[PDB]
Amino acid sequence: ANTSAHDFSYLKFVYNATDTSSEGSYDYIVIGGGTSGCPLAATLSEKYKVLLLERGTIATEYPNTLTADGFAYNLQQQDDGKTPVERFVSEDGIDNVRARILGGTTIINAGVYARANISFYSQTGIEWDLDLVNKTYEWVEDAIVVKPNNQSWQSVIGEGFLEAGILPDNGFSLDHEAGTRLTGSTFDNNGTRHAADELLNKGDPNNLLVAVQASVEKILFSNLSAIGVIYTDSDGNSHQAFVRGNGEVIVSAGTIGTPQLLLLSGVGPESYLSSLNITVVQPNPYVGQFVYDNPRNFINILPPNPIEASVATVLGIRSDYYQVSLSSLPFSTPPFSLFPTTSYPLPNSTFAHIVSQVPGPLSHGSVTLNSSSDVRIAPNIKFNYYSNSTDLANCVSGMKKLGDLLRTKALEPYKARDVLGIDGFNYLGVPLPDASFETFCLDNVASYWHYHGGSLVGKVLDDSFRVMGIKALRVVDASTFPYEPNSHPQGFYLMLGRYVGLQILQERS
Ligand SMILES: Cc1cc2nc3c(=O)[nH]c(=O)nc-3n(C[C@H](O)[C@H](O)[C@H](O)COP(=O)(O)OP(=O)(O)OC[C@H]3O[C@@H](n4cnc5c(N)ncnc54)[C@H](O)[C@@H]3O)c2cc1C
Ligand SMILES: *[C@@H]1O[C@H](CO)[C@@H](O[C@@H]2O[C@H](CO)[C@@H](O)[C@H](O)[C@H]2NC(C)=O)[C@H](O)[C@H]1NC(C)=O
Ligand SMILES: *[C@@H]1O[C@H](CO)[C@@H](O[C@@H]2O[C@H](CO)[C@@H](O)[C@H](O)[C@H]2NC(C)=O)[C@H](O)[C@H]1NC(C)=O
Ligand SMILES: *[C@@H]1O[C@H](CO)[C@@H](O)[C@H](O)[C@H]1NC(C)=O
Ligand SMILES: *[C@@H]1O[C@H](CO)[C@@H](O)[C@H](O)[C@H]1NC(C)=O
Ligand SMILES: *[C@@H]1O[C@H](CO)[C@@H](O)[C@H](O)[C@H]1NC(C)=O
Ligand SMILES: OCc1ccccc1
Repeated sequence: ANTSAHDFSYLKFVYNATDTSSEGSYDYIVIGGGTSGCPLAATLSEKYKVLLLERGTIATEYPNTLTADGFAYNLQQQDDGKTPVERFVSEDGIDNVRARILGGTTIINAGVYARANISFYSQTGIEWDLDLVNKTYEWVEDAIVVKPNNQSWQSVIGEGFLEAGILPDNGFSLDHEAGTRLTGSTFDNNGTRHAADELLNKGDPNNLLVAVQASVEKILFSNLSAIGVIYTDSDGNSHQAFVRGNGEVIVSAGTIGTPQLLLLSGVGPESYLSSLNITVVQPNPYVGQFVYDNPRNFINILPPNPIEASVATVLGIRSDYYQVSLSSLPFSTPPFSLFPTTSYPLPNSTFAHIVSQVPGPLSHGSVTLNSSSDVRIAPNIKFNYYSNSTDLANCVSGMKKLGDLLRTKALEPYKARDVLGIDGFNYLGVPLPDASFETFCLDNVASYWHYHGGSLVGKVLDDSFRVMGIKALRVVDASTFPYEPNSHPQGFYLMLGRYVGLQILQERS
């Protein structure tokens, strides 16, 4: 793609759920207009009538989502129930965020684009059409992805990774490969955000109807088949929508949304649903189970001279750790989730946020219901950070190479004092301390935001993403896989939306 404004042509078929029919009928119903939901609804609309339902509002109502400068603002903003960012604290005690807006998480993310690790396709066991996967990537890339310009700090970090030994230089590539590279960005060179909601423009306007502020409460069932959905609007009125012959309901509500909805619909572990007075429709002990979040571990350096704020574009990739940095302006209001707690020091000037990601992870928790009736009340979530010791070992290696990174001649001009050690840097929060690095990771863990699981392929779904037992029901979002496709997963899930959509249209033909 090239540099342009955010395309809002799709708004002609966007309605508030208050202005939709009491009893609707469509060929396909997609729940959650997010990273996978938006391309899925658009792909299916090329031949059949599609309803896309979204609990959040349209992005124009919150303009700071549409720029690179306003990334922190959305996290800084108070969660009133209507805002595009929803705040939650996991049972682990770590602050986190999720999207509540048309376009989904792509509207509020750091904008880093990357294609999946090629080994991911083979290790899943699913028989992927590799040629179609690549064409789908190109389809996403020609719409919302650009080659980023040179950024002073990002180029410093890129030069630092190579000096630290993360080899080789891959140059500009979208592929998740070992070494250092400039990757793709969904922020354009003009600073305009380009997200999943723009892929709705690529679907047929006569077939697709998008309903914002549509709080999907329950999936309806009748051999067991999914017949439709119940969703409530701004006014509180219940609506019903149903699928036609050979049509399907697909759940794209996310890692948190999808398992919560499935459990509310009576699809989950038997004894658990019975303990909540929910009529069990389909027993499956894996709904809400196996929920993962990759650990973020970080250091903040405060350079003596001001540095230009930048979007994350240059990645340092190894098998056991994924590394990147983001330079930011200072703030008096803390951006929620960026740091694990609100009890955290505020930056006095422009700072560099330098992070490392643990692959997997092998540590897992669950999504469980807090309310047995209301979908608007957020479910309980636990990740069990570093419950597995291999994840802690992978952090140790990552902190060591971040240590190596600070020792580079590339990052040398950003030291406050001209001293041999890395204490020459000024730090916001906790600096780098073999047993000493274990404690640093356990105490100063943040969420990388790349959480996945809850409705796994091979546990809840088959190899074609259909929920086991139930006919005419599928799940396409981040809840589907137990491990990461790459360091930054949006690119995979944007592709996955169209991919499954194209597979469904193949079946019908
Ligand atoms: C702050 C942040 C920064 C990130 N940075 C990057 C990055 O730089 N690069 C990258 O590749 N990835 C990044 N990620 C991770 C990545 O964006 C997500 O893992 C991914 O987009 C999840 O997509 P999804 O489709 O599964 O869920 P979403 O995109 O969230 O889609 C789900 C949609 O369903 C809606 N919904 C939920 N329940 C219901 C319901 N009952 N009825 C109707 N609608 C419902 C939600 O409001 C949401 O809009 C970031 C994530 C966060 C939070
Ligand atoms: C360059 O950046 C600016 C700001 O991101 C864009 O200005 C927006 O333009 C649309 C109409 O095209 C308006 O609805 C918005 O209100 C503008 N935003 C702001 C913050 O002023 C501009 O479109 C971008 N241009 C290109 C070619 O990418
Ligand atoms: C911004 O805040 C940091 C917070 O610590 C200050 O960094 C310290 O600076 C002194 C020298 O003035 C060092 O002896 C300390 O070791 C630094 N602390 C850490 C944790 O690294 C920094 O000085 C502040 N900025 C300004 C301009 O005063
Ligand atoms: C798919 O894309 C990757 C790079 O993204 C390339 O190396 C590979 O050869 C492609 N495969 C096919 C089957 O087109
Ligand atoms: C890609 O995935 C494989 C497992 O399928 C893993 O061993 C490898 O480390 C990954 N590559 C990178 C560069 O992370
Ligand atoms: C970590 O996960 C692996 C999965 O292969 C498993 O063998 C082991 O039980 C876990 N280890 C710990 C220490 O929890
Ligand atoms: O993934 C890039 C990133 C990491 C941490 C904070 C902001 C952006």
